[PDB]
Amino acid sequence: GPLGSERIVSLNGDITEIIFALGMGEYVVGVDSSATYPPERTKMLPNIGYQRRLSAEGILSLNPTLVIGDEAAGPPETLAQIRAAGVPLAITADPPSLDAPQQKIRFVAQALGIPQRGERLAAQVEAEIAAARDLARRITNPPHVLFLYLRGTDVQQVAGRNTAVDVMIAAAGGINAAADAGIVEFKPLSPEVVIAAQPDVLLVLDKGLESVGGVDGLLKIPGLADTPAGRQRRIIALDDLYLLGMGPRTGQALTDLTIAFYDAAQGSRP
Ligand code: HEM
Ligand code: HEM
Ligand SMILES: [Zn+2]
Ligand SMILES: [Zn+2]
Ligand SMILES: [Zn+2]
Ligand SMILES: [Zn+2]
Repeated sequence: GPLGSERIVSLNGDITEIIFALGMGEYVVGVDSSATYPPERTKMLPNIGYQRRLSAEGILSLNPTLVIGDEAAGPPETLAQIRAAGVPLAITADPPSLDAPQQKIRFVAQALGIPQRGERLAAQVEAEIAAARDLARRITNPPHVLFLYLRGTDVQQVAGRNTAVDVMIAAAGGINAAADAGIVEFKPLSPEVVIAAQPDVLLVLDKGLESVGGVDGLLKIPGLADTPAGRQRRIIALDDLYLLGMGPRTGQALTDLTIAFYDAAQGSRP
């Protein structure tokens, strides 16, 4: 008979999104800084710190019955205090792979004792990813795409291979132009990178684009105005959790990218 009441502290924005997508959001009592979806619900919840800089006291003072996160959660010394306090904790992998959404969904569903709801969500996410990949197969002339991580004019980084964004670009039928500059993971933007990449599409984050003054500011960054992207103002700005979370909205984000890439394939050059 007896029913306990679950008090979940979720350590990562993408895990939080998945708890809410499974229908269990009312049991979440604490979230990290990156947990911006669904924004109306997560803005109301106590903050336990950023996912990689978690407060042990911020988590434990919420008296959780369960703490759940994935490999981005840290530091290790905070996880260790959770264990030493005797609070149930589980952590899952989060590889840069189109299999990560399904794996994280099954992980959360099992912890919450709803494996059937989890199979239903994973099957839908996989169907949405399938549909975007089918649209991406229409691209026979794939555009060169450069992802820029921006944090004002001071910080300008490009993402190469072994990143979630690299996986998203390729599955949406685009070419990650950071390979042409040799880039693995995150590396600084440079005159040399821009010459070698000459992207057709500039892919950025919402906040990043705001932090440089919008499209007008971005194209004041040396070299960018004169790329094929810069010339046609072909800038795609997406929310960070949406583009890079590898969560339930992965198929929706792939569809937005591939639609944009298809247009660039037709219109960027000559
Ligand atoms: C692609 C993955 C990443 C995303 C989505 C991301 C996102 C963010 C966001 C949303 C902020 C706060 C808003 C702002 O800066 O205006 C931020 C700040 C920051 N990011 Fe990142 N970032 C990423 C990767 C990195 C990496 C790899 C580093 C370090 C090597 C880094 C270092 C920082 C620092 C130092 C701040 C400023 C913290 C503060 O001022 O309080 N970021 N980032
Ligand atoms: C969905 C993807 C991501 C989102 C939404 C996100 C969000 C944010 C936010 C809001 C901050 C500011 C936190 C603060 O200043 O206290 C931040 C900082 C940071 N992020 Fe991320 N992040 C993401 C992925 C990543 C990745 C992939 C890395 C590294 C590979 C990374 C490493 C960092 C680092 C080093 C900071 C500076 C804060 C610290 O050192 O504790 N993040 N992120
Ligand atoms: Zn339980
Ligand atoms: Zn994650
Ligand atoms: Zn190339
Ligand atoms: Zn859409």
